[PDB]
Amino acid sequence: ATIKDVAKRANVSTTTVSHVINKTRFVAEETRNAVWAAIKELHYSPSAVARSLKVNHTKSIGLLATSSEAAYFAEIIEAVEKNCFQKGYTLILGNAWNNLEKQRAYLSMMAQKRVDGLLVMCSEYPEPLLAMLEEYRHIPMVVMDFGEAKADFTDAVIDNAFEGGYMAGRYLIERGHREIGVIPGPLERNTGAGRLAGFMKAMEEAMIKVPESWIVQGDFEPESGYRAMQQILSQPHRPTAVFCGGDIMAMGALCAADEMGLRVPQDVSLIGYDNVRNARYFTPALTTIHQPKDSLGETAFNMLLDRIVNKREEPQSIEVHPRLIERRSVADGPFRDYR
Amino acid sequence: ATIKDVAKRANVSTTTVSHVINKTRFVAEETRNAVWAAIKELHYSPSAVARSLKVNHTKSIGLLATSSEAAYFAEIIEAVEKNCFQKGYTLILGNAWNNLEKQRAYLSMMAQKRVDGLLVMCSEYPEPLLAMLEEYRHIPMVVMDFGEAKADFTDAVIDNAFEGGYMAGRYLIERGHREIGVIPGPLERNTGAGRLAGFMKAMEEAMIKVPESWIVQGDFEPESGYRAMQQILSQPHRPTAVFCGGDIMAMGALCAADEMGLRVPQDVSLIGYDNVRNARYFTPALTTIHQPKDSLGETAFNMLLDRIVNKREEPQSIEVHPRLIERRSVADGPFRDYR
DNA sequence: TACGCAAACGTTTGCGT
DNA sequence: TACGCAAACGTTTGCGT
Ligand code: HPA
Ligand code: HPA
Repeated sequence: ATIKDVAKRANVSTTTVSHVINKTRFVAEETRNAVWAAIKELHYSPSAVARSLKVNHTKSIGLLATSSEAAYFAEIIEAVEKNCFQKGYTLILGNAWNNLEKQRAYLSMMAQKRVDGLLVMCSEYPEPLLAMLEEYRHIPMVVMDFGEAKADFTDAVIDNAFEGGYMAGRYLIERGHREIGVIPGPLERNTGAGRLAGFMKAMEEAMIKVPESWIVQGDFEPESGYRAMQQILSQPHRPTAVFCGGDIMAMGALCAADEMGLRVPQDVSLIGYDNVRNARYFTPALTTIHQPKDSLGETAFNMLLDRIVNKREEPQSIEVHPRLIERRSVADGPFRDYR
Repeated sequence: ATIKDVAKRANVSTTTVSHVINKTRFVAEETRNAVWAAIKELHYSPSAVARSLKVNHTKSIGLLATSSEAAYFAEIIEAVEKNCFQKGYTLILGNAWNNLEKQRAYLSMMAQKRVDGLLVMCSEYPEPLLAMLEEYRHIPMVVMDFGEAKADFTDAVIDNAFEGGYMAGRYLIERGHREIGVIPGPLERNTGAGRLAGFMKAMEEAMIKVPESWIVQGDFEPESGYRAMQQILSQPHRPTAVFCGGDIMAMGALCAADEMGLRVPQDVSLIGYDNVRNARYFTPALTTIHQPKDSLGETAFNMLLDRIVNKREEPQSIEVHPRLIERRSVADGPFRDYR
C-alpha cells in the first residue's frame, strides 16, 4: 500500500518504483515487470497527496459557483468538468449562493486544498467580495461572469450580454412591435443589467418608450417569470410583446399567460435569453438569444491552464457572442408592413 | 508561507504554531496572539496537503455521477454539496457518462486523491462496473441508484421506484382511464424498469392490457419524450392517457401534442415522474410522482459519514418514498363515474 | 549501463522537562 | 505551567557509481 512495500516485493528501490510508475527514466523490462507485478498484487495506488507535497501541484481545479441547479449554470459547469477531465484535472465544485461568508469559506478551503487554479462564477461582485478575491491573487484564477473586466488580477471572459439585449430588442422591433415589455434579471448582475441595457438601447433608437409598469424585475427563477408576466397583462393596457431576461424565467412567463388564458404568441409574443437545452421543447418552442455556454467553459479553462502551465502573469480577457435563435414564440406585430 | 516561517515571526516553535492553529492544546494568550499576528502578515494558509499526509484523511468527498446537467441529477448533486459544505467536506464532482473507461479513470483518480468516501450514481450497473467498484471496497462508499441492494460492500438507499410506478398507474385508473400508454426510461435503469413495472402492476391488477404499440422507450431526454408521444398519437387508435417515465421526457411529450394540435389534457392526459423544480411551471402544470431528491442526498451523505467517522463496516440500506403530486395535466377518463 | 541513497516537501504529535 | 525536539507521513529527485 506504500511505495516501499511495492519496492520490496519488487526487490528494488523505491526510486526505481517511482521511475517506472512515471516513465521518468529508463528501467530494464525485467525490472519494469516485477514492479508492475508487485503493484498489482499489493494493489497499490500511488498517493497523490504524497506526490502533491513534493511536486507542488495538485492537478485539481476549484470552481466557485453561485448555484449548480439552475439550467444556465448547470450547463456551463458540466462543460468545465468536461475539460478538466480530458485535460487531467479534478474538479472541486463549490456553491456560495451569493453568500459572502460562504464565499470566504469556500475560498479558504480551496487555498488550503491548494488548487492549481480557481474558476469564479459569483454572479454579483460587491467590493467586499472583490476584496477577498484579491487576497488570493496568488492562486491563478479567471472570473467568467464579469460585465467588463472588473479586477486587474484575474482573467475575464466577456459574454457581450448587452449586444444580446440589443439583438433581442431589434428583432421584436423589426417584427412589428412597439409596445414591448421587459422582465430583467437582478440588476446586481451582468446577465441582469447588461442584457437589459442592450435592449433598452435598441428601444431608444426605435424611439420606443418603455412605460415602467411594463418593467418587472425577475431573479432568474420561473416563479418570478410567472409573477411578472402576471403583473404585465394584469393591467388595462398591456404590451404586445415581451423580452424575458432569461429562459427559465421565460418558462415562468409562458405558464401565467396560459393560466390567464392568453395565447403565446397569438395574443403575446415572448423572447427569452439563454437558449438552454430544454428551451426548444418549451411550449411553444421558445425563440431566444443563445449564449454560447460550452465555449464559455472551455474558454475559461483554457485561459486558466495557460496561466497555469505557461505561468502567465498578465491578465487576459476573451469575448464570446450571443446569437439569435428563431423559434415559435414570436409573431408579427402591428407594424410589420408599415416598415 | 510555511509553518516555520510563521513560527519565526512568532519567536516560537512550529509545534506551538500548530497547536494554536488547531486549539489542540493550551497556549498563552500573549503567545496565541503573536502567532496570529504572524499568521496574518505572513498571510499564511496552512497546507491541507501537509495535514492530509500526517492525519490520514483529506476531508473531501467524491461523487461519481452520470451527468451533472439533467434536472433530476442536478438536483440531487446540489443537495449532496449542501451537506458536504455544512459538514466540513469538499466535493469532487465526476461525470462518467456511463462510460466504463471514463468510470475506471475517475474511480482511480479519486483513490489516488484519497477521498475519505465515495458517492456513486452510475445509473446502469453492468458486472464490469460492479467489478471495478468492488476493487475499491476499501474506500467507504454508498451507491444512490441501485434498484435493490446489488453489492454487499456498499450502502444503498432505495427509492421505491416501483411503488411509484404503481402509484402513477393507480391514479390514472381511478381517474376513468383504461387505454393508457407508457414511455419508460432506459430499462437498464432502476428509474427505468423499476418505475415501469410498478406501473405495469397496477395495470395487471386493473385487468388493463397495454398494447405494445403504446409502449415507446425514452432516455430521459426531452427529445425522446417528443419522439415517443409523437409515435403514440401518430397511430389510428390512441390511448387516452399516458404515463411518462420522467418529467423532462414529459416535457418532451407535452410539446409534440401541442404541435400535433392535441390538448393536454383535454385531448390527452399526461402523468410524469420526478417532480423537478420546474415541473409546476410546465404548461400545463405537470401532475407527477415526486421523488424526494433532497433526502436522497442527505441520506446518502449521512450513511457515508457514518461509515466514515464511526468506521462502520457492515453494509446498510435506507428507503425513501415517492409521493403523488396532483396538478393540471390529468383529466377524468371515460370510466370515472362507472366506478 | 542500469540502478540506489538520502534529503526533502509541510505538517502533527509523542514525549519530554 | 507552558512549551520545544525530532520523527514521521508518502512521495520525487539529485547526485552518484
Ligand atoms: O445569474 C443567473 N442565474 C441563473 N440563470 C441565469 N442565466 C443568466 N444569468 C443567470
Ligand atoms: O437516469 C436518469 N437520468 C435522468 N433523469 C432521470 N430521472 C430519473 N432517472 C433519471
